[PDB]
Amino acid sequence: QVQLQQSGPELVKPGVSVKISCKASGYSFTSFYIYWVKQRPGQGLEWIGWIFPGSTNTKYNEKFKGKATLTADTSSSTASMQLSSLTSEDSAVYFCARVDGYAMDYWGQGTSVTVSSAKTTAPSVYPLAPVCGDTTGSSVTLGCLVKGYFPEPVTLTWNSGSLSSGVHTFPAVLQSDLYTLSSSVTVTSSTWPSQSITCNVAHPASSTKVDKKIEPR
Amino acid sequence: DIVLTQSPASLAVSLGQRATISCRASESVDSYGNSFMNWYQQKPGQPPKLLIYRASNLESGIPARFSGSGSRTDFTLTINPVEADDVATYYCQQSNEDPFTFGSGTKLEIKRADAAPTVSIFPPSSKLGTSGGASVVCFLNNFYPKDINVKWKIDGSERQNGVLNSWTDQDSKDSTYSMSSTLTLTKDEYERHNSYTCEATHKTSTSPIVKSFNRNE
Repeated sequence: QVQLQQSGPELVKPGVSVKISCKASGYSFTSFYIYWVKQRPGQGLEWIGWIFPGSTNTKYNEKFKGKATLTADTSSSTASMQLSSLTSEDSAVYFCARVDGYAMDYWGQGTSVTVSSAKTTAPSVYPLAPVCGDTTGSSVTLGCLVKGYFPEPVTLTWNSGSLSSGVHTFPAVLQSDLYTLSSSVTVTSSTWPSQSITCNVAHPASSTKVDKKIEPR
Repeated sequence: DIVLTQSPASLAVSLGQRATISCRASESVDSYGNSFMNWYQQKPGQPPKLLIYRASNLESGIPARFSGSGSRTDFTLTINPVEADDVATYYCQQSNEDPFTFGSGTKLEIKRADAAPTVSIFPPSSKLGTSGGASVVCFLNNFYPKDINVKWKIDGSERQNGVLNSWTDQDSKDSTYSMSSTLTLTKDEYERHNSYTCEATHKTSTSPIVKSFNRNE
C-alpha cells in the first residue's frame, strides 16, 4: 500500500527557512523519483524540483533554484524540502509526489504554509441553538461558530465523526488579520434534543481542543 | 517554460452528458515518438489525482469513461458520461523538456434543476455576550445556482459594515451550493436595537426569503 505522509500546517515569519518532511511507506524508497509541487491559493500548480533518494541528484526549476533545496534520508525513508527566506508570495500549499516515469502516481496531503507575520491567537467556540422558543419541528439545523483565530486551519467534527453526512463546513475568510469559520449540521427533529449532538473543534497552533454541547436556549 | 493553455476556463455540463477539455502546447511534447502529456483531477482540499498518462493510457483504478486524446501540441480530455463526484479542477501536465509545467486550469461544474435555499437564522450565544462580542449567523443550505445575495437588516434598516461571507464548493453528491453570512458586531451595538432580519434573493423566486428574530423573545 503506497502512501505519502506529509507534515502538518506551518506558520513562519519572513526571512526564516523551513523544512517540510514527506514520509514514504509501502514501496522501496530509493528506487523512485520524488517530485515537489507548489500551489498558490486559488491558482495553478508549479513544479519545484525532483530528487532521487538513492544518491545526491537533483534538478530544480530556474524560478526556484536559489530558494528550494532537496534532501532525502534513506534510513527514515523521508523526503525533505527546505525553503530559504520565505516571502509573501511563498504562502502556498506544497506537495510531495511519487513519480514512476513520467507521471506523478501517488501524492501527499500537502502542507499549507502561511506567511503571514501576525501573532498566533486562540479560537473561540460558540454553540448555535435554534431561535428562542420551544422547538418548531420537521427538521432543525444546528451551527458552530469559531470566532477570531490565527492561523489556518481548524478541523471541525460533529460527535467525534459519527454524524458527518448532513454537514456544511465553510472555508475560512480573513478579516482584520483574523480568520473566521462556521459549520452547520442539519438533522431530523426526532433525534434532537433526544440524542446529544456535540461540536468538536481543534486548533494546532494554540493547541486547543474545545468541545461544546449544543443545548436549547 | 513550455506554456500549457486550457480551453475553456470553465464549463457547465448536465449530469450524464459529455464534456470536452482542450490543452494547447507552446512546444510539441510528443517528441522522440510518443506523447508525454498527463492529466489530473483535483478536488478542493485534496491533492491532484492522475487520470491519464501519455494522452491515451489511463491509470489503474480510473474508469474508462475518462478518455484523453491528442498529439504534438493539441490535446483533449473528455468525460462521458459525467457524474456528481466529477466536480474538480482538471489539469494537463507535460514531461519531455525541460522544467516540468502544469496546464492552466479548467473548472468543471454541473447543471441541474434549480433549488431554493433553506434559510436558518441564529442569534448570538450567551458566551458571546460575556466576551463582549455579538455575531448573528445565517445559513443558506443546498441551493442552485451559486448566484445569491444576502442583505442584513437591523430594525428595518440595512447594514453592510461587518458582514462576513463564505461560499462552499459544489457538493459531491447533491451538486448544490451553500453560503453563510455573519454580522460581526459588539455587545454595545447589539443591545441598542431589537429586530434582526436575514434576507436572500434567488432566481427560484421573486420574493426574498426573510428569516428574522427578536431579542425580546
